[PDB]
Amino acid sequence: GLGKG
Amino acid sequence: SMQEEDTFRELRIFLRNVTHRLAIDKRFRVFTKPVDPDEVPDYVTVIKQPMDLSSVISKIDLHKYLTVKDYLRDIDLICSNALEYNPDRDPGDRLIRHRACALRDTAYAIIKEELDEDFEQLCEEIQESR
Repeated sequence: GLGKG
Repeated sequence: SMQEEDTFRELRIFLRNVTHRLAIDKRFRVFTKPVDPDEVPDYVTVIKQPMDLSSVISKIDLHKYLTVKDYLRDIDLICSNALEYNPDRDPGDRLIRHRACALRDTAYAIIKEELDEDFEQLCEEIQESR
């Protein structure tokens, strides 16, 4: 997914 | 009645204890605070009802949970949010999903061993009378 950076 | 308020106070004590035990588990660190909206701005777009263990404590203290069922709806939400936001096969996503399912399973297992079914039943009956 977009991830948590 | 004051007896019913005593019941709900016992429920809050029980729920804080369960939540604390989840919160101190190293595996569940990622669920202890809200996803930071400044560092992960896409999160609030995707996940319509963010939930985390700190928010659960706040809700307990606000008397938002009158049953363990309603509490478990929020634990379920922590889990389902993680599965939705992190759905891919890469190891980072798989790890958070596994932790989320472990959080859910742990909460349910503690409740199975430690919640008296008649206590929960009483809570549900007071709630339904209001």
